[PDB]
Amino acid sequence: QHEWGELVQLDPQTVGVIVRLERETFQVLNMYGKVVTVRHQAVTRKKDNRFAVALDSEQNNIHVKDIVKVIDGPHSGREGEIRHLFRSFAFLHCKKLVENGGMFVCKTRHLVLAG
Repeated sequence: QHEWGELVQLDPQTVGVIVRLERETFQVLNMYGKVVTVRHQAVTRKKDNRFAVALDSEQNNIHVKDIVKVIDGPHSGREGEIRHLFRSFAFLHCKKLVENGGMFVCKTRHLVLAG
């Protein structure tokens, strides 16, 4: 069952989130922006820390829980909601897509706060 929105580290430099949970296995999204079924052991558990904060080179404050615009990348060109933040990559959520949970990561370097 696990929980939705849980982030998992697939590798020492790759991160993914859970978009579709299943009893036979859990569907996690690869930081590359892909969805692949995985097992509890094939994934890890990490609690988000409110202190986890990042500063945008444009003098902008970014938080794991905030709204930012995405202009870099093929899906960029729209605004998303910052749900999970990891290193220079943050997991954004998009209600437009529900089949894959509308979860995708972007480079905070190109992410700009709308407000």
